[PDB]
Amino acid sequence: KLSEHLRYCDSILREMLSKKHAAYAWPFYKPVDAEALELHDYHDIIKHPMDLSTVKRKMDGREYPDAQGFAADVRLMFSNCYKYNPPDHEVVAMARKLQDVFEMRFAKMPDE
Amino acid sequence: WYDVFLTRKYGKKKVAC
Ligand SMILES: [N]
Repeated sequence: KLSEHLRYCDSILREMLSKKHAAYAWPFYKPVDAEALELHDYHDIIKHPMDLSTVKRKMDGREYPDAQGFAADVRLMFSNCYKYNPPDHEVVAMARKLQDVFEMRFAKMPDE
Repeated sequence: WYDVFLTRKYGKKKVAC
């Protein structure tokens, strides 16, 4: 049982996971596997990892009290990407493209 | 997805797809 406003957030999450954004959303479909990739400083630099699979599990588990809590996790996910990766990296460009989608949708949903 | 070999090699994310 999600509130009307969190239902709009769930719709945004579904859009971010949809096929049309797959070319730039895929880095965010699961946590960064720093051990498998041997990025040995990832967790020293990124104190609070976040990704869309975790956001979805929290949404489905009714863990977000309001839209701002959902948006905080989405923005944390993007901020981690900007913090960890080189500024000209392909994955930073993908983050910006997906964040543009998110910020437009989040801005435009009904109020309250 | 990431190229595991090259990501480990260079210490930064390397895109395979
Ligand atoms: N790719």
